[PDB]
Amino acid sequence: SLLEFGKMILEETGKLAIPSYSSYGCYCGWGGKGTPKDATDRCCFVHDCCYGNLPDCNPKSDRYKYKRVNGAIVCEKGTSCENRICECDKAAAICFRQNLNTYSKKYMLYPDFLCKGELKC
Ligand SMILES: CN1[C@@H]2CC[C@H]1C[C@H](OC(=O)[C@H](CO)c1ccccc1)C2
Repeated sequence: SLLEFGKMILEETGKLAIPSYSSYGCYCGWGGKGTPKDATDRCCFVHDCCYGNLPDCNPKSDRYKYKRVNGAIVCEKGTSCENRICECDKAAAICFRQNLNTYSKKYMLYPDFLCKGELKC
């Protein structure tokens, strides 16, 4: 679920999902179009594609379970949708962590008109 993803993001990065990642660049928090602005935005692009691989799943609301094995995220078995959603979220949280070194506040609340063009998954 979105709330679980937000908790995972905070655990991983030390940043609150809202507002650090809810309106960032062209793909974080609201998706759509444009060339991703930087590595963090590319994490969101891929996360959006990942959810897009699951047409008949409901990532915003469906809850999954996971544990930590030392720092590693381990998705625990639930329904097939839950397992796949968890793997999408885990990857995005790791990606955000890997790209904190280039996170830029200038991309928070990024305006929609600066995001044009389709980028295929
Ligand atoms: C799980 N749902 C999909 C359709 C709305 C959502 C979120 C999707 O893509 C996103 O993760 C983005 C954030 O990057 C998002 C946009 C708008 C609302 C919630 C999430 C796929």
